[PDB]
Amino acid sequence: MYKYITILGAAGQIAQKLTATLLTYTDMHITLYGRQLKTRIPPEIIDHERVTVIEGSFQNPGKLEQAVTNAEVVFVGAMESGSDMASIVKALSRKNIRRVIGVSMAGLSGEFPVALEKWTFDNLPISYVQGERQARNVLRESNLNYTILRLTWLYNDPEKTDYELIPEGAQFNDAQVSREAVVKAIFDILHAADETPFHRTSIGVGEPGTHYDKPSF
Ligand SMILES: [Cl-]
Ligand SMILES: [Cl-]
Repeated sequence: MYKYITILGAAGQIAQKLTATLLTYTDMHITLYGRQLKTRIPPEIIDHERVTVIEGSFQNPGKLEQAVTNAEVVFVGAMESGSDMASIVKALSRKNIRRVIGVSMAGLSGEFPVALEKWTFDNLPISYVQGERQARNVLRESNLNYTILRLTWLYNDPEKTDYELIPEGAQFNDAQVSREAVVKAIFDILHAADETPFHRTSIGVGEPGTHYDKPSF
């Protein structure tokens, strides 16, 4: 049971959907951190008593530390940069924050089958992939109680909420997953009475039955 969550990268699509879900279905107090949030996130999200908005970048240690002070859990919406992750890990360290859920990309560990892997890496900038590797590495090298969610290709569909969790090392065959399904998985992890399965683990999140060579239309 967590009451106070800080969402880093709060303007991202999954982060905004998570925020709405937490406001609608929990009594959690939410702190949103990111650039220009009061302008980038809509009113139905930030105009709630249980929402606190703090504007700043990951290169703003003062504001970042403010945002995570007394957080019981921290959600990192984007693990795109080694430097940014190091700043995040340092801020958490200084504020004695232990629990972190972060979103990364599936495929970095060679877990996709051949066709899906080739399509994936021909459709992402190299710099994006490299930054994701570095961010992952920084978090894994920390002493945080982290859960990394390795997401396959994202799309939006309110009717598609099914997910499965793919353990580290297992072949990851799902070519897509909806952002709504990922949000349900995050919600479910936040509500896990026994956190053991998520303690310093890296878990794939995919839509069951999407064993394709590339994501669908
Ligand atoms: Cl953001
Ligand atoms: Cl997203």
